[PDB]
Amino acid sequence: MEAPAAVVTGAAKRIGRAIAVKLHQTGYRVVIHYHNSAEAAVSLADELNKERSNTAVVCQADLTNSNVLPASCEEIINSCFRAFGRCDVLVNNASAFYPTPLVKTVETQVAELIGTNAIAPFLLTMSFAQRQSNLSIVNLCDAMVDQPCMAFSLYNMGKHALVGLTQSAALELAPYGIRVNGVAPGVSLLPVAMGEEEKDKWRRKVPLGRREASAEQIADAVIFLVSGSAQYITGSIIKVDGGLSLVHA
Amino acid sequence: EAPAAVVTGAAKRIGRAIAVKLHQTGYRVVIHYHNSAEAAVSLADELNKERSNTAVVCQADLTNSNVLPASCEEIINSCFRAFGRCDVLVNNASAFYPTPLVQKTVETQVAELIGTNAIAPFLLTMSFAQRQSNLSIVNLCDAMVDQPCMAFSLYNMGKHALVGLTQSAALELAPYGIRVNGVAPGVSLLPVAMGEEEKDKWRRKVPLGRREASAEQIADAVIFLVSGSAQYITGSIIKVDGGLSLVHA
Amino acid sequence: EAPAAVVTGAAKRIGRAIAVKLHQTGYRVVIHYHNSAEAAVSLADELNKERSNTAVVCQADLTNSNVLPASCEEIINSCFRAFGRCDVLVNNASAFYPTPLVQKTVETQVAELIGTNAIAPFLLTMSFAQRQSNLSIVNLCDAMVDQPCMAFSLYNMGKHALVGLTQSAALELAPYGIRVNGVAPGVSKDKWRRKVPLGRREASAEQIADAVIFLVSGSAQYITGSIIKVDGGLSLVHA
Amino acid sequence: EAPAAVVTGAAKRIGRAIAVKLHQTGYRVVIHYHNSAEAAVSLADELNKERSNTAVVCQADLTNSNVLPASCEEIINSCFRAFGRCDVLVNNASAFYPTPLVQKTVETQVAELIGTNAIAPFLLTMSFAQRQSNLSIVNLCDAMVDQPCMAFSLYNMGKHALVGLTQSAALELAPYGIRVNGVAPGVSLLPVAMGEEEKDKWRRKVPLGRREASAEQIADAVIFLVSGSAQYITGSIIKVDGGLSLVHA
Ligand SMILES: NC(=O)c1ccc[n+]([C@@H]2O[C@H](COP(=O)([O-])OP(=O)(O)OC[C@H]3O[C@@H](n4cnc5c(N)ncnc54)[C@H](OP(=O)(O)O)[C@@H]3O)[C@@H](O)[C@H]2O)c1
Ligand SMILES: NC(=O)c1ccc[n+]([C@@H]2O[C@H](COP(=O)([O-])OP(=O)(O)OC[C@H]3O[C@@H](n4cnc5c(N)ncnc54)[C@H](OP(=O)(O)O)[C@@H]3O)[C@@H](O)[C@H]2O)c1
Ligand SMILES: NC(=O)c1ccc[n+]([C@@H]2O[C@H](COP(=O)([O-])OP(=O)(O)OC[C@H]3O[C@@H](n4cnc5c(N)ncnc54)[C@H](OP(=O)(O)O)[C@@H]3O)[C@@H](O)[C@H]2O)c1
Ligand SMILES: NC(=O)c1ccc[n+]([C@@H]2O[C@H](COP(=O)([O-])OP(=O)(O)OC[C@H]3O[C@@H](n4cnc5c(N)ncnc54)[C@H](OP(=O)(O)O)[C@@H]3O)[C@@H](O)[C@H]2O)c1
Ligand SMILES: Nc1nc(N)c2c(n1)[nH]c1ccc(O)cc12
Ligand SMILES: Nc1nc(N)c2c(n1)[nH]c1ccc(O)cc12
Ligand SMILES: Nc1nc(N)c2c(n1)[nH]c1ccc(O)cc12
Ligand SMILES: Nc1nc(N)c2c(n1)[nH]c1ccc(O)cc12
Repeated sequence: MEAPAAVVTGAAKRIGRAIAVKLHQTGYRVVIHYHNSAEAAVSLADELNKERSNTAVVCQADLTNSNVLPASCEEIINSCFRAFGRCDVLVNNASAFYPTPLVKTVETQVAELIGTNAIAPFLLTMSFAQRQSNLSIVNLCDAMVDQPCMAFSLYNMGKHALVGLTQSAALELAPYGIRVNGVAPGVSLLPVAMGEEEKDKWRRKVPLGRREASAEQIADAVIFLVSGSAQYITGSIIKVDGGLSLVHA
Repeated sequence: EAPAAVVTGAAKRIGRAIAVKLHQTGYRVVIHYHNSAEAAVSLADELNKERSNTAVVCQADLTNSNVLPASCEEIINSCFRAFGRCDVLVNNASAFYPTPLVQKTVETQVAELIGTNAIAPFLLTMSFAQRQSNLSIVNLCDAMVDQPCMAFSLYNMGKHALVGLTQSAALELAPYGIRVNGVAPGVSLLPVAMGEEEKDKWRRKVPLGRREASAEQIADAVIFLVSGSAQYITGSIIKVDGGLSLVHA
Repeated sequence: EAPAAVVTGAAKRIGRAIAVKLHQTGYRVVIHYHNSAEAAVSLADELNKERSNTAVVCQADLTNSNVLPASCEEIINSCFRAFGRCDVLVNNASAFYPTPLVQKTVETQVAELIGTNAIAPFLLTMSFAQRQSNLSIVNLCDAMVDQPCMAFSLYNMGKHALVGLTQSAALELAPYGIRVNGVAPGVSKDKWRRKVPLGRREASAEQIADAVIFLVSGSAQYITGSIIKVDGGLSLVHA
Repeated sequence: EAPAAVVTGAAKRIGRAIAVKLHQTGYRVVIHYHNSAEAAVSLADELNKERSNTAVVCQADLTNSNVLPASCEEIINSCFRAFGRCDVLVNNASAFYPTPLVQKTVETQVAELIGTNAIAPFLLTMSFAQRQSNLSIVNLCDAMVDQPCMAFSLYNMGKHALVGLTQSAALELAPYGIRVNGVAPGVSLLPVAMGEEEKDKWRRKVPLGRREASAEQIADAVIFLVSGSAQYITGSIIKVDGGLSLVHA
């Protein structure tokens, strides 16, 4: 009852998994939210519960925008209170990412890219605050939102909307002692299936070490922002990009 | 011979001033409106009295829905039907009201605030580009996006998403010769519902003249960005705020 | 009658295009120069042939030193002595060269880069404001200030300082009806041209000058503390 | 062997807090000071009583002059003379006073405000890099540089120049494995000269707790940036402002 509890969206794999593991290692009980990756979510929960019993549960939800998304987001937050009796930390990590050229239906693309990257964060933030000591929300942003990838307008719109949520929610929730911050990766984990020749093109752009961030390096910034060492920090977005965003064309 | 412009939410206030000033510059205009049919028709009558066959109205709800892409395609189609071309799109229409995080359905609020401020601009941008010189798009942004109104999360999210669209569409549409820029008012025409005491509180905050922007002052920056004097400007957002965004708390 | 403008570094390139376009708009102009006397006088001769006694030149070193305040007071005073008024100040003069962090003295580089790009604009702003119907200052900024050229630390510091001055001066001078804004060129090598999204159009000094003309016009009377990027979209392009 | 840090302006207030927290983390420290000799020596004595031979003082004026490069080289050299290495540089020393545009010589004000806030950090960064594992530089910026205090032009110019240095130095020193970041306080320790009524005016503006940052809160963000938990972070500026910069006029 004395261990704090965290919800991490899109926690089965990659960066969300690293966040969930590092929160667990810091002493949090975790809700591992997932959409399609059930086997991976359950494997992570079983690993964490082997390390300390009754410290991890999974929660499935589609975070695409729809008439039912508010209820789904309320139920993710409720899953943390039902398992652990509290919810101290929300990490909005789940995200759709694919091109939408201006030149799936376009409204499905809107629902997926704006829903996962912005509306679901907003509704999870409402539900988190309504249900409420070091409370905080961390949003996974994008260091490159001002130099965006060609043909990613909806993704980019969603990530800019998430900056606006981070700022608006930081201002409105400060009186409740809820801090709201972001972590903005540059290039972190690349797709397994991406050719090494294409991965290397991206790695060579990064000033600091000519490599992508590990998931753990992203998670380290999340751990800092939820810690007692960040008690005066709200409305801040920490770039974890190895200097990538400083590199001109 | 005369270029043509679409102005969304053009029946009243800033959109009306933009439509008038484009018309005075030589443009044929589509006056888009949602509810303000009498004002839209009155404006078209006034512009047509000055030069015949230079203004038409087009009704559309720009709330997000599965038919919003068709409504946006229809607005651009209405410009081609009336005038045989579409040179300028001004994304001005916008919903604005509070959406507190702590306590219309929330999904209707998402649809209205994110639809009008961000998704409709995106879909109008797609339709504008697909249907294609001095081609340009001007998005009406908000100079106060980083110092937002308490309890305006969804509005602020939509205006941040509009910044993202302005940048992403500038990058992607540059090869087609379409420039995409923004105009960011601070306090301009104050809400019709606001009491006089509250209006004077906001006026006194503005360094340059202790007054709100006129609609015509906002329209002047739109006129610059669509002109031949801006043909190397794309992805830029011009604040028209009298210095308000420079004022600390 | 006619308003008057000071343009620093006005003998060549962007300053010259700004001076010509202000003159064409109906301003009388002070053409400031440091080393380019022949070019400054050639420009003044071209403008005075169009309208008599509407252009003068003014020599000043804008390197920071013990005398830079007096030099900046003289540039503003030159406008008031020639024309009886000073409505517009365009801070265009700039030094540009690399200053690597790892291996002219470095303090000479500070005096040139920080002096010309930031301190002279500050002192000219003070002198302009102290001597005071559509009054404004336009600072020539840099669209790539947040994605800087490798080994250009002092240049980049000076251009960031000039953003700070634009904002601080906009705030402090708004009560005097003086607007303060910036224009931020991108590129004004074929390598650089190929990266520009609007690169089908040639970058020109006239395009920068067009943004300056907008900002000093009545069409910008509510605009202060704004920096207009004129970069063809270059600052949007990722590495 | 213990790493070593230089902290400028470290005799009192935030610089002392940074020196203390670096010492508690296991660094040997150079306590730079200008006028505060008694406070600097009293701090070095306290740190040396905790662990012998872990703190020294170094006096220097960081006003700009033709000698400033030699002074900055000497500060870095004092860390190597004492400790055999120099792992961290914290640029904290800063002059802060108004310089009204409309009415010390102005050139003295330039030398002090631009010297301490920008040129000395630049020259110390050059000396730090030239003299060269987890190497990093942390610059103390200002969260309110875009909403500045009235009549502080030179101070604001100096802090904007420091942001430029942070980004330029991050790009250029990344290949040498030197990270360069910033910490941007909003309101922390209020000026000693300020009356309680004026201090309370500022405190009431801060969303998160209606109070200024403690010196330790600022030092916490510095400790994070120099730590292994920030190995991929360079060119980032962490606001530590309690949401103050999000508050509109
Ligand atoms: N990787 C990078 O280089 C990078 C760069 C910049 C920003 N970021 C940001 O960092 C965060 C993590 O990145 P990442 O690469 O680890 O993410 P990712 O692998 O692309 O996606 C994370 C998870 O999001 C969940 N998700 C996707 N669509 C969803 C939906 N409709 N409903 C619910 N959940 C859904 C998925 O869960 P299931 O697998 O369970 O279906 C997926 O595993 C994201 O916010 C991303 O934008 C990453
Ligand atoms: N006024 C300011 O101080 C200020 C400040 C910052 C930014 N801005 C921006 O500048 C632009 C103009 O501002 P304004 O105050 O003139 O705007 P406004 O009066 O609030 O709204 C403009 C028009 O938007 C239309 N609109 C609202 N909901 C809509 C929907 N669901 N579908 C279609 N149209 C809809 C309305 O058309 P009908 O009347 O026909 O229904 C309305 O007349 C907006 O983008 C605004 O965000 C304004
Ligand atoms: N060119 C670009 O692509 C570009 C890009 C970004 C920003 N900008 C900005 O746009 C503005 C104009 O650019 P530009 O390329 O036309 O500038 P420029 O040719 O490099 O220099 C303009 C003038 O500055 C004056 N100047 C230089 N050092 C001086 C000193 N110590 N004292 C007095 N005057 C001095 C010179 O006048 P004299 O010849 O009389 O000695 C010079 O002709 C600058 O502020 C620049 O930073 C330009
Ligand atoms: N306090 C805040 O609320 C706040 C807000 C925003 C940003 N910051 C930034 O955070 C840092 C620490 O702030 P603070 O309030 O603790 O600073 P501070 O007390 O105003 O100044 C720190 C030290 O700077 C040194 N300094 C001043 N002029 C100098 C010179 N000419 N040569 C060498 N050193 C000089 C002084 O050393 P001596 O005492 O030995 O003479 C002084 O103790 C500063 O960079 C500041 O700009 C602070
Ligand atoms: N959800 C999600 N997944 C990703 N793989 C990226 C992403 N968001 N943003 C990215 C930006 C750059 C990149 O290389 C990858 C990503
Ligand atoms: N559609 C729309 N209408 C408004 N009246 C404002 C708006 N957007 N943004 C505003 C920001 C400030 C303000 O005083 C008013 C507004
Ligand atoms: N005074 C001055 N002169 C220049 N040529 C540039 C400059 N400032 N900034 C530049 C940025 C890019 C570039 O290609 C050129 C410049
Ligand atoms: N060197 C220095 N000392 C200070 N006391 C402040 C400062 N810089 N910046 C500040 C910004 C706000 C404030 O209340 C105080 C300060």
